[PDB]
Amino acid sequence: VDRILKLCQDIFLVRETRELELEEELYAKLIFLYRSPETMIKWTRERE
Amino acid sequence: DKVSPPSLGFLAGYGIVGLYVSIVLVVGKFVRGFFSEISHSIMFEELPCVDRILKLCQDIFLVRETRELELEEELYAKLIFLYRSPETMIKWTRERE
Amino acid sequence: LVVVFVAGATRISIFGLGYLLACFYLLLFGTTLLQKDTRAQLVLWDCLILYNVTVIISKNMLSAGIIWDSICFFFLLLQRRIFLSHYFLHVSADLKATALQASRGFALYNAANLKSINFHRQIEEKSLAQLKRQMKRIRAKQEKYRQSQASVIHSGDYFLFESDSEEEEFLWVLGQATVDGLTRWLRAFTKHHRTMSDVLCAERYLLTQELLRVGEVRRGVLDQLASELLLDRRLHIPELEEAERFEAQQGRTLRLLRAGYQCVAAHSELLCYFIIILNHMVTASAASLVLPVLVFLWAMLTIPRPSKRFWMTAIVFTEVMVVTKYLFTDSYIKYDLVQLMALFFHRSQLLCYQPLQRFFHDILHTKYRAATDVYALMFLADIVDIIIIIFGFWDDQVPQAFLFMLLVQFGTMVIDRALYLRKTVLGKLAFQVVLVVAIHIWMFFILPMFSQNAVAQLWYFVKCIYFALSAYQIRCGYPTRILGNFLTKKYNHLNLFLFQGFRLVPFLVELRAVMDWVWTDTTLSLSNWMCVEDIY
Amino acid sequence: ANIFIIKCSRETEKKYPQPKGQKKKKIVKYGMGGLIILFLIAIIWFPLLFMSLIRSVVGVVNQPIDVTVTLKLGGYEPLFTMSAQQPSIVPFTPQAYEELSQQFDPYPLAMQFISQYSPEDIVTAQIEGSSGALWRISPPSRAQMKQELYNGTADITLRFTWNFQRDLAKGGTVEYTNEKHTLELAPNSTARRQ
Amino acid sequence: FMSLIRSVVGVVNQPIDVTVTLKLGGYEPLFTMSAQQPSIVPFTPQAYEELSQQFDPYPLAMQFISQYSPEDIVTAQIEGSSGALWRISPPSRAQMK
Repeated sequence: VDRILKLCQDIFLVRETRELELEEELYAKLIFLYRSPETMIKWTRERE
Repeated sequence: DKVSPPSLGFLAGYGIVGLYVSIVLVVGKFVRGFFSEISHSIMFEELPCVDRILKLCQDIFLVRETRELELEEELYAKLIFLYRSPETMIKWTRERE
Repeated sequence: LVVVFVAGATRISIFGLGYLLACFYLLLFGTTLLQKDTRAQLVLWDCLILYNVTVIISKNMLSAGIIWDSICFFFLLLQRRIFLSHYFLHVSADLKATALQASRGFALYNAANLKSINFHRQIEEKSLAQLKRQMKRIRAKQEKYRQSQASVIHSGDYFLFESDSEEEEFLWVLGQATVDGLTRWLRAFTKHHRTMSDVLCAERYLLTQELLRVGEVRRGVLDQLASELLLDRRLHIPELEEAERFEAQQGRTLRLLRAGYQCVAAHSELLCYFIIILNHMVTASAASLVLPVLVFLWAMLTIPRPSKRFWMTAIVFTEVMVVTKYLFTDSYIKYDLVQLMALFFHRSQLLCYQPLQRFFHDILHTKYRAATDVYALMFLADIVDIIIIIFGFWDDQVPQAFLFMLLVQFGTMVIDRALYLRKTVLGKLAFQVVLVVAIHIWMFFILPMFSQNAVAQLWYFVKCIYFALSAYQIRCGYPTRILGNFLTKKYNHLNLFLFQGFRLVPFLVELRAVMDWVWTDTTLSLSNWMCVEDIY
Repeated sequence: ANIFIIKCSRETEKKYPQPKGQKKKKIVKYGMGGLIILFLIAIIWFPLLFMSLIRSVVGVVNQPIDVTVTLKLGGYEPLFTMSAQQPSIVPFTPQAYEELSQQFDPYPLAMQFISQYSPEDIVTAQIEGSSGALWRISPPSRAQMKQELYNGTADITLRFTWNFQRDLAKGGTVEYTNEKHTLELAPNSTARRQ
Repeated sequence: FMSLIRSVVGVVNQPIDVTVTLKLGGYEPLFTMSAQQPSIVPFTPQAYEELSQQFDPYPLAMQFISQYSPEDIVTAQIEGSSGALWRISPPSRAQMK
């Protein structure tokens, strides 16, 4: 889940820095990621 | 010794707080029903543009009123297939310019 | 001194008043009394034993029950024998040494807190650089994606999802073990005062050994191994190594209680506040109500060190209170004397020293603090508070005031959370100064029989803890990264169990995410906030 | 109906487009968040109000409007009886509270018992020494009780029976409270000779 | 099952016992008597017409009389003479005298 958890920690960070448009464009990336199940498997692998 | 006017207490000191904690617990696991479980149904909940589904549903109502039944059950066929596959919702719910 | 006071206590005030004056004089000048000369020590001790053998025969002139007078008399003769003796002379030279070395220890404490302040300044600079790097990288990626986009929330596309890892990365051994772990924990708590005591003790020993004939230089001892450090690179006195080996030999519980005494000698102030609260907690209606308000006000607000003159006023007030309670008891006087003797213990162990409200109010806003934030302990103490109040329902007047108190408590908790989230400090100070006097005025109407009083006083004590932690937060003052999960910092299985616990208590997840969506600066909806914090 | 809700929430967007990244909804946050927090706090708290506001049934005092006392020696006939009412009953004054503080000094259980009740929970009934009637009894039964008290070589019981009755609109689901008390007299004893 | 528990209208309470006493002074109850349904007359509609008649110009009395059922008012009779004597201590008779 690391590539989602990084996105959410950055959503908290920009939420604390007040750069609002990257709040709502990381929220945009999150909503799109969850909405399409197929792009979750292309995005939640592991590395080696 | 003074006389209680109604003596309606109806229970002992121990074994009544149980009812209150049951009530709070049930209301709680009601109110976490839809305020902390809206994750699975995000896809259906949010669509940027719905016009190509809403036209399909208004036509389903129309053919439902004209009695041409086989286009009722083949627009219902198109609807069920559209909902079943999430991927074809993103290929179908864009906007135009 | 304590035995004399208790001899003055347990009997009727026919002549015992004089011994309160003794604890007025004796404890005030005790260090100086030891530091004067044998001639005047024996003069004043002879005066005191003369007044004792006066008052015994005076209590024979009424026309067994004098036991406290007899024991104190025995103690005075024993101390007089001590004070004659030529063995104590070098212990007196020890105390002469403790008169000299105070300013070096003051400068050492100054250097240690300067080291703390610049370690927290360096931590804050590193963390600000890290956060700036994060925002730089995020903005550069979002500019890249709008760049290859052009070649408002509901606009995402698959090309946002490139694999960009490019940028990121049998029982007695158990008993001995448990008591050795407990004394290791106490050593870990004591370590810094232990080191300070050790270095000062070594310096004192060296000075005293040198002080066989004369003593005239201070910087000449500062180089008998440069000005302002904390280093230890010097000689080795075999007497000190021998004492360290002797203490090292002990390994049983004696070391446990030794480290316990070193702990209660290190903090010293905490048990003063503890007993200042504990005297009010038991059988104190309105007498010790005017003292504790200003303990919070003066002590915990100005600077980390308690105010220069708060201690003197506190001790004089305690003595005045004990003397006033003589309109003519058993436990009351015993708790006021233990409070007094704790105050004088802390004053001796300290050994260092409308147009002015705005001055310290401004110094509260000069931003020299280490910026340590501990909200989770306020909120944990208030949750334990509400558990205690609600379980306290296990004549028929105190439940209505417990339940109005319950509602005010809920409101206060919500307001404190809101205050914590806008990063404001002055509002937290106003909330402090209102709530302390509100709860102390509420400490009238508990009683206009035993269980109710005990649970109400436990409630009072735990919100005294809450006020103390609130003043700690006023002192340290809101580090500029307060928005994170309180229980999430490291992914341990204990942490997972505690998080799944925290989402089990009713009405505590949705309240957190609603107060966060209302008071935090965000541009989403309420549902959007809920979705984000549940995905999280 | 869900696509209709979404389409309506899109069309109420299109008539009032919002600027990107800003307009952080200052008042509506306080509005909806205060509504939510007070709703949840009320759901938490009001259960102990309609839990508590049913327990305010402390009570009221029960001044006995009727006092009856009878001495019944033997089974032949009740010898003494009498009753009295609030005219011959004195509800206690705080002077009698100070008296009960005085009159029971060295007994701590009695001290706590006397200090337990209210001032107006103890009364003092008076009883006329003489009878209000005669000892109306069958002369056969009078002769039988006479011969029992003279020479009936067995024991004899006397029931002293106090009794009270309170009022009813004050509450209380029992009204005629009492208890007997027994004394035993020997065959040809001293009180038997009296 | 909200309503069919509320069908508890009531029934009439004809008093089977009537007792009346005149007690002058604390010395002795002078007059007493009781009676039962043999000496009680449950009212007849003739007494309903009488209560319609006997309380003409008082509207509160009119509504009070028209409130109850016919069979909710009775008329007890009492013997003028005593059923016993004034059995009393001659000391108490002298004191009341």
